[PDB]
Order: sequence, then structure tokens, then C-alpha cells
Amino acid sequence: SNNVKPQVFNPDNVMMHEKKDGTLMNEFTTPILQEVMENSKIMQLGKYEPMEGTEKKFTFWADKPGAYWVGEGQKIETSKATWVNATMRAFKLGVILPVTKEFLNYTYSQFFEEMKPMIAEAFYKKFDEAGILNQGNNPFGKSIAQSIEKTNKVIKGDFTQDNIIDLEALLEDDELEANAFISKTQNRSLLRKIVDPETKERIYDRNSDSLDGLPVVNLKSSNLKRGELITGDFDKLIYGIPQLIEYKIDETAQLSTVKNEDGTPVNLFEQDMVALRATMHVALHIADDKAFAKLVPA
Amino acid sequence: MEGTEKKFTFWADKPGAYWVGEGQKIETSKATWVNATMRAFKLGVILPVTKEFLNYTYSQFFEEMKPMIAEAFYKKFDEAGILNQGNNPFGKSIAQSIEKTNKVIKGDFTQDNIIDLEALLEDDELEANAFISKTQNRSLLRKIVDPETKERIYDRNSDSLDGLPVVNLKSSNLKRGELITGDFDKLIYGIPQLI
Amino acid sequence: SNNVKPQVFNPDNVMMHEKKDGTLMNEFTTPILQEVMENSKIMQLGKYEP
Amino acid sequence: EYKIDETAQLSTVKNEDGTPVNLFEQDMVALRATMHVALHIADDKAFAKLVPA
Repeated sequence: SNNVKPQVFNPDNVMMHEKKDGTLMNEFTTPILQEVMENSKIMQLGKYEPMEGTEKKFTFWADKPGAYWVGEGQKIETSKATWVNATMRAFKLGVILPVTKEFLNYTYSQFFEEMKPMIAEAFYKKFDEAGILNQGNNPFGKSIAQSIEKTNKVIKGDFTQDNIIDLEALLEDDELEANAFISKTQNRSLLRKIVDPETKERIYDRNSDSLDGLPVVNLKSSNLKRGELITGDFDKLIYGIPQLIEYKIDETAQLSTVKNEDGTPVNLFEQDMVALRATMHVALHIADDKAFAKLVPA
Repeated sequence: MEGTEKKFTFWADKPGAYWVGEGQKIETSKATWVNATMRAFKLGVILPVTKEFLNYTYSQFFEEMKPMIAEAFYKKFDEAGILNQGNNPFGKSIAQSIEKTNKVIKGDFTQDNIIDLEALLEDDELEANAFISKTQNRSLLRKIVDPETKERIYDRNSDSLDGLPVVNLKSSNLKRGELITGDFDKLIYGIPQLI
Repeated sequence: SNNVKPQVFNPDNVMMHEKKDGTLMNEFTTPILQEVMENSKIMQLGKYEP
Repeated sequence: EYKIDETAQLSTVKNEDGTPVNLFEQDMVALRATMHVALHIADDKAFAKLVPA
């Protein structure tokens, strides 16, 4: 054939040195980032739990023995202890980034080293929005938002010291104490304008991002609406990581998920291409479905 | 700037990620970047003088006019880039961007409206940095009071509103009822040639 | 997609860590052979030829 | 001889939709074993058999 025009791909996920209009992309000015990389908020709030396999077992006390009053020479009676069990399993995150090897020579030599940070953020966000918000095809049967929905442990109404005290009070009604708040940064407008009419002191630190003395953590997600606030005992949210992010770089595989213009699968050896594969195994457990409560606009 | 134009490359998309079953196919995703560019324009004026005037009437005229020419340029630049006035040459200004994104409040000066006006930036994960004001707003700004605590948000001692600096335009185009908020690290200015 | 249930295969010769009912095979015990493996009878009886 | 491979395609095993199994996309491993072996019968008369009627 000796067809020298560049290859069209579907989807257009391949990075390329040459465009189909004939533009050839030398002297490329390396992009810069208007942002800082986000952490996992679950790895921030929750409790880490070492986990060697893809599954883990927990056992807890449930009943404690009694005692009796006995007269001299009366028969002493018996009593019984009891325990209960819980379990969590892991799921796998992954992505592939394909590159034409001209691109990696004549346009952006460092490309994969600059993607490695940006891949981690993508995994962390996928994990947080599953485990906090029940979003993004949550693989676990478990989340904060789903715990709240099964307990119906929800407050309705406006951000007020009235409703914010009631929100935390809803946890000690189950003999738990709140440890943090989850909110959407859009809504510190509302927290900034509530004050006690009696003592005339404000509940929210604009300076420290503390609400009612507890720390506030902000989600970047769009799924948590402005009027909504969540609180809980986050030591009851347990996570594990059987496999820290592993990267493989591959110069010879076939990618079936990207197709050539003629419909053939992309072959990395035969078409002179490279790809990066990242995978991570991550596990989530809500230790107590009652430990979380939500305030919602009516 | 090292010439009359500047150019910037910024990342525009992060790569996705997928939940993958046991032995299921992993899917692909891409990064992306976007380009922006900034160009200069020229300001100028000429001041003609009769030689008799410069000899007999006012010898230092040009040395003393230089400061006033400089001020005339700054007031032309500001009125083009803050407002959209003075037959603005550039593609866009703040008042252009506010009409396009429609981040405007209709209302009187109240603590609620001053807080909502900043909340219009928190909508988009941006934090307000300063205010731009008419100086004849000070009659309105000083009578804003918190009804519970009776705190006043305009610090008379520091020309500071809600703890943010206010900066005053001295132009006829910004009306007695109007106030502007932003993150001014997003204004970029360059000067290829000083006066 | 984000489809998390395990991959079905045909002929189904692939070894997998989890079953389609969701049983993850953690804490698995290494099998032990019931008989003992057979040698080649040809290699026992025949003449070798380098 | 044993060769272990982490990236090749297998064509003889197919996914639920009928696609071949790509070991790289699907995060898999395969062991290939091969051997060469040869046979000769120096005299075909040297063997005899008893068979039921």
C-alpha cells in the first residue's frame, strides 16, 4: 500500500504527532496545570485497615455477662458472652493510555511521567464518589449515602444553628459522637451567615474551616448539592488497599477497545505504538450504618 | 512580554477511570490541552504648542505635562479593560465576561446581596479577591448592618468591605448603584513598551 | 460500563479468583495429587536415539 | 520448554461476546509449554496382538 497519511482511530484516544490536515506538531510547548492534585477524601477521613487478600473478616463483642446478689449458702447462677462478625471485599480500578511512538519522541517525551499523577487523582475520585456518594456505578453494596437512606437518618431544612445542632444530636441518640462534616465548597456562603441570636457568636470559622468546632472536609464532586451537609463518626468508615497503584508500560499488546479506521483492533507492535496500563485494588466497609446523618434542603 | 503577543497552553481534560471485573477488558481514556493568547495595542497622543507660548508663557509645559499624559493613558486602559468603554480595542474585558457568564445580581446594597455576590464565585470554586467600586457608593456601603449583631461590614477606617479591599474607579461610566467582585489574579496585563 | 461481575469465557479454560456467585477464593489450600503421576511407557520400553 | 507471557492474545479462548482474549487489556497471564518428540519402528514384524472375536 505505502499509504503515508496518519491513522484515524475510534475513539480518538491515541496521542499523535501528526494531524489528518497534515499539521506536524514539533516544537510543542509543554502544558501547565491550573490546579493542584486532589487527595482521596476517604483516605483522609476513614480508617486504614491492612488487608492481604481481596477479603477481610471482623469480629466484635455483642453481649457481656451478668451478675447476681446471693445470700450466704445460696446457689450462684451462670451467665453468657456473645460476639458478632462482619466482612469486606476489594474491587479493581483501571485505565489504559495509548500513544503513538512518534508522539513520545518528537512531541512530549515525558508524557507518561506527567500522566502518572493525573491517573492517581482519577482513581481517588472514582473511589470517593462511590464510597461517600453512591455514584459512578458503585461496586460495593455499601456507602455513606446508602447507609443514610436505609436508616432514614435525615434532617430537612435550612442551614441554621437549630438544624446543625439537631444534625449532630442525631448521632448521640445512638450513643455515637460526630467527628467531622462533609460539605460542598459552594455552601460555605450559607455557613458564613448563621450566628447565635443569644450568645451572638458564629458557628462557622471562615478562618479555620471548622463548623461547630469540628473539621469540615470539602468534596470537589458535583453530585453533592449546595444545600446538603453530611456528618458522622468517620472512624466507623474502614478502607483497605490490597494493591497500591501498579503501572505497566507495554509496546506489543493488542488493544481491542480502540479500533482503526478500517475497523481492525489496534496492534501496538505492528503499528509502532506504546501504551500505559494502571490498576489498583481498593476495599470499603461501613462498620456501623447508624453512624452517619444528613441535612437536606426541603 | 518579549513581543506584541503571548501564548499559553493549559490542560483541559483529566483521564477517566473504570471499575473492572475479574478478567474484564480495561478501557482507554485521553488527556487534552487548550490554547489561549494575549496581544498588545497602542495608546498615543500629540500636544501641539506655539513657540511663543513655550518661550514666553510657560517654559516647563512639556516637563509638567508628562505626568498628566501618563494618567490619561491609565484611565484609558482601565476604562477599556474593567468596563467596556472608551471604544475598547481588546477582544474582552470584565464587563464583557460578566454579560457573557451573566453573573449579575439585581438588588439594593444589603448584607445578603454582598454575600450572594461573593457566593456567585464560590459557585465555580473561585474565591473573591477584591471589590471595584464607585467612590459615591460609600453612602450606601456605610449603612449596611447585621441585624443580629449590629456589626457593620464596611470598615470606614480601611476602605475594606467584608474584609476585602475596595478599589475606587473615578469615571462617569460606573453608576451610583453598581459594584463589581472578582478574583483579580485572573486579570493578566502586559506592557511591551512603557511610555 | 464499569461492569464488575467476572468475565465468562468459552472453552472456560481460564483460572479465576472469584466465581460468578461472588465467592472469592481467598485462603485457598494447595491441592495434593490422589495417585502418583505416570511416566512414559514408550520412553520406558524403547531405545533412545540421540 | 516453558514460556510465560503477560501480553499476547489467545485466539482459541473467547470472551462472552465472542472476542479473543487479550492478556494485556484483560489483566491476565498464560504459560505456554512445548516439546518435540520422534518415533520409529525398526521392524514392523516385531509386534503381535491378541484381540477378542
